[PDB]
Amino acid sequence: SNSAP
Amino acid sequence: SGREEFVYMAKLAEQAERYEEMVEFMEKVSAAVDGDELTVEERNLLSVAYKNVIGARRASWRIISSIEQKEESRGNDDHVTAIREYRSKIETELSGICDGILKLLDSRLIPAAASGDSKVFYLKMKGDYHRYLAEFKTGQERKDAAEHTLAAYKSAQDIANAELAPTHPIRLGLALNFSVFYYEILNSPDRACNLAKQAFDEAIAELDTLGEESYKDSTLIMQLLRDNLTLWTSDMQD
Amino acid sequence: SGREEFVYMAKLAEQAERYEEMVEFMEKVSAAVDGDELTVEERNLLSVAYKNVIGARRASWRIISSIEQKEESRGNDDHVTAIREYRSKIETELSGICDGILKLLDSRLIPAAASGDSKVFYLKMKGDYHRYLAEFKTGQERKDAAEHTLAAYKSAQDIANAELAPTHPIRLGLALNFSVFYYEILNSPDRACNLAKQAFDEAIAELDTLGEESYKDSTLIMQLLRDNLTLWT
Ligand SMILES: [Co+2]
Repeated sequence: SNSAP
Repeated sequence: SGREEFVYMAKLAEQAERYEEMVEFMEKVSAAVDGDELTVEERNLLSVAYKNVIGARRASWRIISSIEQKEESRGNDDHVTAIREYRSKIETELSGICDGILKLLDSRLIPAAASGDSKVFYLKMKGDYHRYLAEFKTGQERKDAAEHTLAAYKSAQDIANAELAPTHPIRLGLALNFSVFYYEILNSPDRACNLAKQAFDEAIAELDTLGEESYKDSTLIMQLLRDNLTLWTSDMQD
Repeated sequence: SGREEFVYMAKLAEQAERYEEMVEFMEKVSAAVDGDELTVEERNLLSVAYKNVIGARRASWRIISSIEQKEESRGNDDHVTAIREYRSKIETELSGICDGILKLLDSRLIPAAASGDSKVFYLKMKGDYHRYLAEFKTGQERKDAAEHTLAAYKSAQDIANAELAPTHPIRLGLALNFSVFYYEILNSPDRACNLAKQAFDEAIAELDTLGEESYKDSTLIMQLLRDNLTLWT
């Protein structure tokens, strides 16, 4: 899963 | 002045990729701005600083943890003990970094926002760093971290739903991180998928509202939203 | 025991990309080995540790120096002064890192080296870290650094020419870094090119005539040599 930069 | 000197030093620390010093510089900027609010630029420098300092220990923690599980699965219990001691050092650093940003956010920036822009931004960030705590803490500390994360994200979501366009990069980032919170921390894939899907649809629905300046930021998050769904929709399979 | 524990800790620090700690671990292994030689594996862990710790300050130094030059070109003397203070902090760290590894090489590892492989390896590394000193030092301090670099590389080259195959990745790496030394520090491109060419030709001589298992490493170095020659001339 990826998150906000 | 004070503030401007340390902002410039923080930019230099970023260039040099000496991020512990970048946090120091931005902590000095934030402390120098007590009654006044941080600028958009200072807010972003602070966020970059802490994101990179915590990101590096987070990477190290995941790698040492994979090694710990593999060596534990192996009969070298002697190696496993050493790996656990090392992971403990990393968790200590992680805890100290989160404490630093949560206190600074909690004591100055969240109270000082009164902008909704910055209210959502700083609330999202509070939730983020409680979540990074929840990633490695155990027992009651993990429970407390996850609960504060949910509460921070909820408050952020309320302000964002009420005062930010669906295409707003802060609201989109909040949706992204809240969905990640559900999938990874709360183990609610159904909930995570539902939230990411809603944020994407509501953004393409009202995709007229997006700003030229806002567009690179929003589109990036929206693609990440789809990418997450792409994996979740496939781990609803796998 | 101790030695084996700290070798393992160094591998963990490497995995975690915590290289300052990896350097600490390898310094404790090396210090724990008085007179004995580092294994090849341990030697390489030490070199990787220091290479990454110094590489990061070298990168930061180059970036801060470019910013200093631009801000100098802009007449922003306040920015330039702040940048100079920051670059001075970085140069302090650079000096201490090179000094740490040079001391470790000079008091234990270089004296203890018992074969041409490790003799050349540690001398090359001495030349490397004097060169990293020469990269930012100025005036007489720079002259002294460059002379020590040349002396380290020369001693290494003598042993390597005399006891290592031209295709030995250690000898090839030494030739590569020595040529770079000429080009960048001494600004002697003719010498750098000539050295790289001679080392390459001497390596291609026995390329097909001899080689096994060593081949991916040697061929790798020889390709870097070719790339450099292609760029210099
Ligand atoms: Co509580």
